[PDB]
Amino acid sequence: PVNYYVDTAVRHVLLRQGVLGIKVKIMLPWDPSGKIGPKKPLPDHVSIVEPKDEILPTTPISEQK
Amino acid sequence: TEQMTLRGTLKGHNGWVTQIATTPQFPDMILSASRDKTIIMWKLTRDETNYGIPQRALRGHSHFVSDVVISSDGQFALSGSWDGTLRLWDLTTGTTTRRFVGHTKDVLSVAFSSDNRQIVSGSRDKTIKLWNTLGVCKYTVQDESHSEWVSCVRFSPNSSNPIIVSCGWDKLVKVWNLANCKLKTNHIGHTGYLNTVTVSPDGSLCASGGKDGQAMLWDLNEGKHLYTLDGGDIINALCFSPNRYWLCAATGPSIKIWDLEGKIIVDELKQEVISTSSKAEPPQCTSLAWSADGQTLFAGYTDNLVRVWQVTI
Repeated sequence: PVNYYVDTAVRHVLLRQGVLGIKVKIMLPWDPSGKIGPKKPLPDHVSIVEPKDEILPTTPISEQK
Repeated sequence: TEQMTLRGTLKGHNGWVTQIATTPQFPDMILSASRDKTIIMWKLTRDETNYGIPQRALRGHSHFVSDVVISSDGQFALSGSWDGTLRLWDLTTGTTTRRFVGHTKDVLSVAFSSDNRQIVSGSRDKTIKLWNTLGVCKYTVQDESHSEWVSCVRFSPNSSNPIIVSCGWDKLVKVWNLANCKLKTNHIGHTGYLNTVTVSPDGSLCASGGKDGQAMLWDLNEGKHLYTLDGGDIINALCFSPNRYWLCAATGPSIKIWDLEGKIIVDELKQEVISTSSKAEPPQCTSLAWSADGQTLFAGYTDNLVRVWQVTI
């Protein structure tokens, strides 16, 4: 996942006493479509769909078209 | 009243028996499907040592075989699979003459039309689908279909009302007109998902069942409800007798029969104990078939066997 969730750069700056190093790393948000970040999710992020709108009681009936 | 007795057993399988099929054309032959990917054709015998032998095996499907049915001439058989593909077999060579493709998941049941000129199928793909015997699809039900997996599809046996019936995991039973390609009627009542639907040979009644353990009767042409029978724990399969006013059900580890004149249980069929250190000690019954003679019953099980019962006085 490091090959598509992390963006990185390395740079040099020269001051009067010598060179300093800079390193920057950023971790991207998941974006299902929109190109802010990757469309592919993290490998261990399971998500469960919610159950909806059932009726508990029933009685036998028929309905013609 | 009449009472059943155990005749013998058939042993040539390596996974759960999924279905059995029979015809009046060849009373020494039966055909059965399994989770071992293959369909067996049996030579039955009246010898005292063993009731039958595996004669040929059909091997072309790539996952479990879910349903199997035979042509009214006894020359051909049709089958569906968990690989999503549907196949027609010549029983003389043991070879497929045609292959049906166009489901995109997993196929749960199939049937031939009563004239044997049309084929129908149901699947986890939520669509009922109609086919010509030349392997070409002709209609798709789409938006008006079940909201969940289509568990079963069947034809009415009579010619003067050309209709099909179906049950699904959305706990509804539905009736459809063939030539008009449309829904006729819903039936509502069951609390769990449905495993099966069946129709009487005179073309008059449905029966249906599943997780709720109740068998419910319904009219085909009057369009209305009839009485409910409490089965027990669960319903795996249902069938009517060919020459008695009886309904039969496979229910967990046991098989049961109701006489519909006066609505009473005739007998219940059970297995000798093998002591087991856990719940569900006995193996379950998965499928049923009455012989064309009506006097003998075949039943399939999760222990890789087919068990045979005769009627007696």
